[PDB]
Amino acid sequence: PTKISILGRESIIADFGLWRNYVAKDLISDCSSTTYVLVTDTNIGSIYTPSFEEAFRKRAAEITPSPRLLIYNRPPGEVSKSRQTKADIEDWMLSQNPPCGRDTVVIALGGGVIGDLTGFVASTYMRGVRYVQVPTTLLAMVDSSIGGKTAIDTPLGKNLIGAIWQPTKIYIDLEFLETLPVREFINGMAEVIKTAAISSEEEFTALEENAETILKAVRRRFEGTEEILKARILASARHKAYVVSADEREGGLRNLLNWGHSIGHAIEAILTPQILHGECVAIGMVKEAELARHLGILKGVAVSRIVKCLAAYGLPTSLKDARIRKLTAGKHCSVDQLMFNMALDKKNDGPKKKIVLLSAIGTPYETRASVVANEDIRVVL
Amino acid sequence: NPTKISILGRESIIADFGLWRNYVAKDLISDCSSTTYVLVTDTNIGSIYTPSFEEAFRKRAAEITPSPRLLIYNRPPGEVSKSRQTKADIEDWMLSQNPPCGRDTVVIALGGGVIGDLTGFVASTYMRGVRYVQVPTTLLAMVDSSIGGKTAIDTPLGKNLIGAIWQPTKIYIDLEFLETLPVREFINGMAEVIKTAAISSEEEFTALEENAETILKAVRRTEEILKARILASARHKAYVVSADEREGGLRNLLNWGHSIGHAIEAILTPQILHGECVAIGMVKEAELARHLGILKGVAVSRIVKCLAAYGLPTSLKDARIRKLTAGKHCSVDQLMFNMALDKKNDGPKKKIVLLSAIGTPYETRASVVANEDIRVVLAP
Ligand SMILES: NC(=O)c1ccc[n+]([C@@H]2O[C@H](COP(=O)([O-])OP(=O)(O)OC[C@H]3O[C@@H](n4cnc5c(N)ncnc54)[C@H](O)[C@@H]3O)[C@@H](O)[C@H]2O)c1
Ligand SMILES: NC(=O)c1ccc[n+]([C@@H]2O[C@H](COP(=O)([O-])OP(=O)(O)OC[C@H]3O[C@@H](n4cnc5c(N)ncnc54)[C@H](O)[C@@H]3O)[C@@H](O)[C@H]2O)c1
Ligand SMILES: O=C(O)[C@]1(O)C[C@H](CP(=O)(O)O)[C@@H](O)[C@H](O)C1
Ligand SMILES: O=C(O)[C@]1(O)C[C@H](CP(=O)(O)O)[C@@H](O)[C@H](O)C1
Ligand SMILES: [Cl-]
Ligand SMILES: [Zn+2]
Ligand SMILES: [Zn+2]
Repeated sequence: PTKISILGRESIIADFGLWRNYVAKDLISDCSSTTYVLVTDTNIGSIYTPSFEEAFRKRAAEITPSPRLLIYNRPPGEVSKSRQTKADIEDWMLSQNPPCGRDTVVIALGGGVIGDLTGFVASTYMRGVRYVQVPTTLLAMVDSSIGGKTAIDTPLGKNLIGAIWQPTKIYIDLEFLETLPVREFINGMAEVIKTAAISSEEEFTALEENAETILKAVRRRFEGTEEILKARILASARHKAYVVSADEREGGLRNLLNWGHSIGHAIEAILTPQILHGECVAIGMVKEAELARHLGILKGVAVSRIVKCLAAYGLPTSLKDARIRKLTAGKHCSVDQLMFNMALDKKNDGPKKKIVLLSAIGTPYETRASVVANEDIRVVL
Repeated sequence: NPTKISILGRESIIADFGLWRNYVAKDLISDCSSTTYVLVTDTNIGSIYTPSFEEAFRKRAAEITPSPRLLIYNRPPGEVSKSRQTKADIEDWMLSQNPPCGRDTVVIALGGGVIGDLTGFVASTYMRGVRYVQVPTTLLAMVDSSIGGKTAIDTPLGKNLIGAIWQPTKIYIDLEFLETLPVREFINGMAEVIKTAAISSEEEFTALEENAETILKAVRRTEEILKARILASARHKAYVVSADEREGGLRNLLNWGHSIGHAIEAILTPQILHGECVAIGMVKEAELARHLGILKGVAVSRIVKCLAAYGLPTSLKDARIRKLTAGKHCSVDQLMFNMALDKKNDGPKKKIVLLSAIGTPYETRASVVANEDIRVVLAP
């Protein structure tokens, strides 16, 4: 299995088949506990927990007293990133017989909705317990399972309450992608694309060249696209791990991972749950690249490559994309609404709105988000 | 200059009579620079103490550009506020400001431990964490709760089950707040002082026995004697926290009395206070160490008497407790059920702090005790 260090810990392990062959034993040996709590959603639990339940019994066969594996199946989708579902999980763990205690090892089996919600549960449970990430979506493998950011949403916006809590293990198993719906694979590509745009022209170029091939494999899995798939995923995870190790708590550099997200999160607060995170970030990347162009920092040629590359992977580049309009029931994303939502962006320095600006594909303007005047933002909205 | 105490490698603790009137505002402006200061307090305290500070704040921020804002939130007093709803209500109020409070916010916890625990916990998860400072206004908060970063809320099942370790940037201890503290609350805080001495200093325990009469006379109507008992408790906790911040062993000692105590408190709150429940928990956990042959009977008597000399309850049968909880009783089964939720437990193994003598723990961590042994000291 491939390993990636983050924050001085060898916590990322990647290999096809980890969930079938490695995770249970590795939990029993490196995350020794009497109590394991597996959190997942109802779309994937019945597909993927049966095998693990069996792997667990076998791995725990010579441990005495016998440890227990307890399972919580949450509703799928963004609506589960809420105060209520966080409380519900907590209440159920506390209600176990005996209750789940400080030795508990929590296992986030799912995409970024389950990872963000479960990692936040683990961060405050009795003041904190160990957890691991088992990313099952492309988005989670390339971005959300890595780095420790956890959160829930409130009615005002995205991820406003949460905590930075690092997982003890991050198991990346590409076999999960075999059952991942087409729209979700495409949704995840927005974060892959973003990560390349903030770090490498060559990696961005590889993504452009690979689009047709990958998309055909996705809509037809991946036997014939296996090496390119692995390389684009590893390039995203490794860059993210670099940035986080240098700036875990976002005093500067980690701002860069939020490219596309100042306008993207402002759109998402309105368009969720009908439109996905990556879809919202794609429109946010286009607008924020348009803003950099407006400010003279980014070349028009660069804005066109960003637009085309997102479109080549099937992502939306406009709030008026017809696939978006078929799903949103006439929702409005007016300029005033979007500005109000951007005042809740966590990167803001007091009332100064801070947005990531690119100076070229692969190169950020600054090693942090920049302050941008409200009037300039209003132009691209 | 005020007295400073180091904790976790920084001189975060600052103590002097009058700090709130003369030092805090300026110190926050220079050392916790921000555009937005959010003060959280309870309605008993706010109207007394915030007006002076509002003025001090404006004064201190006069040369600052742009001028910073001070926003205040007054919560209902008492344990009822350490809840999921009240945490969400403060968070919603912060996010609803114009403009919203952001990551630069400096939160000020002006109050006893209820306000400290709640406010600290809000700070720890707000936008994934903002700076905060503690301004302890009760004796309990000056000698124990404002120090060390443990924050939390309760749930209907028990005490402090959800929370976080989040250290304050400053801890300002101003004895002037004790001028208005109700007698019952002063006595409540003395349980944590007595506990702190019993787990680590027979000298301090002796000083508390010797000064009880004088301290209580003053409460019910010595400054150097009081200041010394407060400073001894705080320094002992700062050493423990600096050494074992996340409670891998040594910090368990600060929970002496609390395995049984928090089990009682889950039943008797909000009518009976934390210190009051911990006082009974100290007696029962001492009896338990006696039962296990670890603690001598004479030491148990000495603990009971010291608690009573300060006016704390030493049994569930205490007449005053019975008067405030008419209709509420603590069963052995309910206590045992509640102890299963204790955060020090290792899986199902209950862990309790055992003392081998006044001033000396059996070991420098909580010890596993069989369920059938714990049950024998739980009756009234
Ligand atoms: N913490 C971070 O650093 C971070 C980074 C990026 C995005 N995010 C968050 O990520 C969330 C989006 O995550 P997501 O896109 O993974 O959503 P998700 O977890 O809801 O998963 C997407 C969908 O796919 C289903 N699914 C998941 N794995 C599957 C599999 N292997 N086979 C079949 N179906 C499967 C799910 O049930 C769900 O319907 C947002 O809430 C966003 O804010 C967080
Ligand atoms: N985090 C920790 O390390 C820690 C340590 C010990 C106890 N605790 C927690 O502390 C809490 C108890 O705190 P507390 O006893 O300070 O309670 P509290 O904050 O409710 O204050 C006690 C009462 O005195 C009032 N008051 C406070 N200061 C006053 C003043 N100067 N003048 C007049 N009235 C004043 C308050 O309104 C309240 O009615 C419990 O919830 C307990 O679990 C936490
Ligand atoms: O710092 C990160 O890990 C992120 O910037 C974190 C954001 C969530 P945040 O803006 O709430 O921190 C995530 O959506 C993004 O893809 C990567
Ligand atoms: O470690 C501490 O600071 C304490 O043990 C923390 C407890 C609360 P906890 O048992 O919820 O950690 C507090 O009541 C006690 O007086 C001191
Ligand atoms: Cl919370
Ligand atoms: Zn994102
Ligand atoms: Zn206590």
